[PDB]
Amino acid sequence: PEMPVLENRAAQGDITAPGGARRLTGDQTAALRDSLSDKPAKNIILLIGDGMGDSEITAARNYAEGAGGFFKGIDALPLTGQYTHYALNKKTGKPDYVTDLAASATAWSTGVKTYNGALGVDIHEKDHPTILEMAKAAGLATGNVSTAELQDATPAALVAHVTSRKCYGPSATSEKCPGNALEKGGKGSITEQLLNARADVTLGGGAKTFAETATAGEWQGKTLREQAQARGYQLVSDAASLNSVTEANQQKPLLGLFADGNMPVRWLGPKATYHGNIDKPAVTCTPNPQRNDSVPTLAQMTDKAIELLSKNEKGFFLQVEGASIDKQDHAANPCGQIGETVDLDEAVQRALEFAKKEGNTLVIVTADHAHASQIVAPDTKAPGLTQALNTKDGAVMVMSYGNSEEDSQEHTGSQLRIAAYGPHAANVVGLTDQTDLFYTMKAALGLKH
Amino acid sequence: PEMPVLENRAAQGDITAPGGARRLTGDQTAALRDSLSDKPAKNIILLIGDGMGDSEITAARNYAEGAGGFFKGIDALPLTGQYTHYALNKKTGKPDYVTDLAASATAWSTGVKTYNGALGVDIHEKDHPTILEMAKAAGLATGNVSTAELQDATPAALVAHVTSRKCYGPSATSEKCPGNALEKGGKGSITEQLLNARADVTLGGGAKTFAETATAGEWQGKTLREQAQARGYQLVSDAASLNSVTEANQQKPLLGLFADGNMPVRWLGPKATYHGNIDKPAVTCTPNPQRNDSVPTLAQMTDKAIELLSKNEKGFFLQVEGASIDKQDHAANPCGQIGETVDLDEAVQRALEFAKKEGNTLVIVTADHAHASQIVAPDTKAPGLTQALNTKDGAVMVMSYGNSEEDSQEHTGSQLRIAAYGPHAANVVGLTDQTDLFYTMKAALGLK
Amino acid sequence: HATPPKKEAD
Repeated sequence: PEMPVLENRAAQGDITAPGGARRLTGDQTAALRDSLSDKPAKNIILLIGDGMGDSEITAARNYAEGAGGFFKGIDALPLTGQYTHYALNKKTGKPDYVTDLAASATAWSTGVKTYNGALGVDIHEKDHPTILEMAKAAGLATGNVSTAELQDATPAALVAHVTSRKCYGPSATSEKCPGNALEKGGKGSITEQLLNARADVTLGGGAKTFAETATAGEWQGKTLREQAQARGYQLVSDAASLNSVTEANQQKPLLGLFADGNMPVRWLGPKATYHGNIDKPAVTCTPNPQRNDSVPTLAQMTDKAIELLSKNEKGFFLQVEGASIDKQDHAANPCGQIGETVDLDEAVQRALEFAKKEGNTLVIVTADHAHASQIVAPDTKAPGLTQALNTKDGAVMVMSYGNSEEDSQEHTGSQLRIAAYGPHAANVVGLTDQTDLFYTMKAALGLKH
Repeated sequence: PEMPVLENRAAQGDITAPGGARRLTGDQTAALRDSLSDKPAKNIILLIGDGMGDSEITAARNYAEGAGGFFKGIDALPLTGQYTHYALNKKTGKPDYVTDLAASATAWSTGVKTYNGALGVDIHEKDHPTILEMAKAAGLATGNVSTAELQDATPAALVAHVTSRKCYGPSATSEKCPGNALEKGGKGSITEQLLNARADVTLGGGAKTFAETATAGEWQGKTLREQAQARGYQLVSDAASLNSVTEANQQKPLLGLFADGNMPVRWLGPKATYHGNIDKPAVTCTPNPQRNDSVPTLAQMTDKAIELLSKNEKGFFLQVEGASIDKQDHAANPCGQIGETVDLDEAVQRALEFAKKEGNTLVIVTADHAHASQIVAPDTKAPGLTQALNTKDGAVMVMSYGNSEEDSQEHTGSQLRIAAYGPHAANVVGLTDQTDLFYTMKAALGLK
Repeated sequence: HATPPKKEAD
């Protein structure tokens, strides 16, 4: 009884004919039962993709795979459900309906709600252990991967506790997170804490901050990058360097800094503009020249991370975030957005191809918090920022953003999609809360409070 | 053994404390197994909630139940999934990634994609049988319930085949669906075909078109209301008339027309405006006084339909649609939008309560498309109509629709939520296509 | 073809 991954859920035939748009070929009751198991999970790979949301996934599928297409990774997970992600108003303790990335990231990495901007702490600014720190204490190997800056919310919540997500390094931390500032008896800036966390594998962008020098501590005067080398980390900065790595562990932990800020986006296209669906011409994305074989893809980093963490016989925890997007140059950029979903699907495939043959790995895919992207009718009415796109079907698809150019896309409070595979996958089905994911991973891995 | 339906998934404790906001009190594997059965389905109840996508459900939960609240109906189904609803370009046969109600409704009711506007026909304007006609051809009882006009796309797709959803009655069919017009040899307008379909139970709004007279045929010259009467229908106009009905079958089919147009909305409230969230006071929704005891509610019509249709040993198929909303008076109306989701939740509860104790019923709850309305931060900076609302949590929630007032809310093409309970409910889990729903229902009931 | 249409009119 091996747990199946959906082999092919694309339209089975001629979509203009009866049943041609069907994605199923028969009853699924058997498929589902075989997808359920409460046996303990040896490892967990949590894939987080900004825009792994229902609207972004449909747009990307329509674009790269066609309406009747099928993401061999993203659409392949058998168990799906929805999860709420509201935050708490620091003052009143009451709910704040639209959460930012940090409150959201704190929720699944620690199991506790918090205020927006807060990273690894609650509304009382009190630290709470993250999922990675806990796997650490149980002897499991840990991996933290993102195509964004490693200091950014997502990868940061697993290893940092600060009263504000902006507290990247010393300076910023000293002026915006006084209490966390090292020179003040705090645990330090996000990068400093990231370095104290010492995960076995950390791959991402944001080399900029590591160029900062500490203001206090036994590593005062030297760059965080230097501090990293002094503390035993394996410093890698490109595809070749990373491929040369043979081991990653506490004695020789790996730290891959591949970009100054966010890693390079897969596809280029113009920003969406007002009335761009009629005003401008249908767009077809183009390969981003800044993306070469010297820069590892979200997929390769995932692949290499699994290889290195899979050595630990106890098992490992791994988190992969596809968010090479920025703000606003990438921005209200359809192509940058879709290419990311595409990068994501590859990384998810690697994750699934691996968990399929190991049989004790829980793969969980989810989508950040909610955004304003939408697929709209290709006639006059847009509005907001829109753009017509040429799809794989040889038909144009229109998309609108609804935030303002000279303004970054807004966040929404709409519940989001989550899917899983492997032991305990069931726990994401139906309606759950973002904080439930924490208790789900903690329980699946058998981690103790 | 028995298939359960989530009893309570509200934030379990103090949302300020670790694990306080959890909705799960323990592992769910066992629960999911218990939810999976390939046993035959005697009945099916399909609840459709207009534009009720994830954003809509979340907003209504935040407002009426609190962010950590729980819909004992809508959030109560164990099996969940996401389905695609794209239409086809009529000329090319290529996808047209924003469907309309007509094409969407045609997809789940017949299993074939088609063009926006089409009802019960493919892109070649060729007819295709509906899950409802098939159910009748197998001796199952049939029910078509909706709080909208019975001529609107959703309920019509089950009993009519026209080249345009606009073709409500004779007048409109004569000009927009000439090949369908009765006087041209066609099968007639949507209302005329509804009277031919002859479902055992048909309840809703849309009595206006029934004032029209047929231009040809056996009942030429008399109102469509008079026709229904002459053909043995039990015409009912209000709650009192509906309740007095003891049976509904092919000899005495039930037709309930409860409003000229759509049925009354549940809640009232001012509409969203430019800078409403800061320039207008925070809103608290008020009950629609027009909600008489004499006008059945979505939930009561569901109950009555179940009572009447359950008396058939072979089984039954029933479709319930909660979309009393209109265009644009109700419109960009959060208050009216929210109360609509509560209406559906009540209907879904009745359906689940019935299905649980009967044990052979497949209840499917879904929407037709998502609305671009969204829950945004109190300090939104984005362009559009907004309104602040006082939720059950004692906190405010802001809403914004990306449409032009003096313009109705647009569709989107985002795949959307579908949930199921009971035999064959598994077939809605994961990614599926809207047409798969036709096949899932067809297989569950075993129709040929 | 209504949702809402253009034309469907006069």
